[PDB]
Amino acid sequence: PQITLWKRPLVTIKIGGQLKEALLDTGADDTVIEEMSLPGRWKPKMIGGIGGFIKVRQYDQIIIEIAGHKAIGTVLVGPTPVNIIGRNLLTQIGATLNF
Amino acid sequence: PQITLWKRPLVTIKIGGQLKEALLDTGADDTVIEEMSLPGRWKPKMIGGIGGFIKVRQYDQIIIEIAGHKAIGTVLVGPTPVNIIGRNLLTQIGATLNF
Ligand SMILES: COc1ccc(S(=O)(=O)N(CC(C)C)C[C@@H](O)[C@H](Cc2ccccc2)NC(=O)O[C@@H]2C[C@@H]3OCCO[C@@H]3C2)cc1
Ligand SMILES: [Cl-]
Ligand SMILES: [Cl-]
Ligand SMILES: [Cl-]
Ligand code: NA
Repeated sequence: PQITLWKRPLVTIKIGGQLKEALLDTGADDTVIEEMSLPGRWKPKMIGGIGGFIKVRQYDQIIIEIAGHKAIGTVLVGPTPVNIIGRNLLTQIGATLNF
Repeated sequence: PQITLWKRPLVTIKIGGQLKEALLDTGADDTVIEEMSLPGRWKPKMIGGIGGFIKVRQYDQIIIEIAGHKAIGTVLVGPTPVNIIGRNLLTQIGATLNF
């Protein structure tokens, strides 16, 4: 697809068998999802957004579908105003910015 | 251009007579620039992201040159850790996300 930016670039994701809405976010290095259950072990991570630093749970090698494209990679779980798909998974689905 | 997302999508901008580096950020509704003076009227605003909210100054009808492309719109000025070109100006340069 070619997504213009007049509205938020929201897509459906599937993680853990559940559909969720998430924002395609080229300004995010990392993918950050609201509190949910994921399998396996997690590791700690501190991330700095516009308002300051927060602790999140880092889950590696998580299966996630993004707008119908399959990805397997790192998901951070923690308090975010919206689910954001960052460059670690945007690269897996082949996304680029174009103008 | 076609910009890869293997790295942060940073470009040079010109704003208020100043050259700056900024992130092309599809996850940002608005454009947010680190503290600087701009001419004209402003009003206070609060904007929120990971880590919470910051207070910014909202300047309307500001021209910015983005990777050589002129656009006009609202610019928010405040203690952001990174300069962000948000959707309000990305639309004006015809930016799309493609996959
Ligand atoms: C109303 O307009 C705005 C504009 C921008 C924001 S934002 O900067 O908070 N942001 C909105 C998102 C969270 C819905 C844009 C987003 O692209 C920021 C943009 C950004 C980038 C870097 C620092 C601050 C903000 N990225 C971000 O938070 O990324 C997180 C993942 C990882 O990325 C590298 C930095 O560390 C983390 C944070 C909020 C409101
Ligand atoms: Cl990853
Ligand atoms: Cl605007
Ligand atoms: Cl258009
Ligand atoms: Na103005």
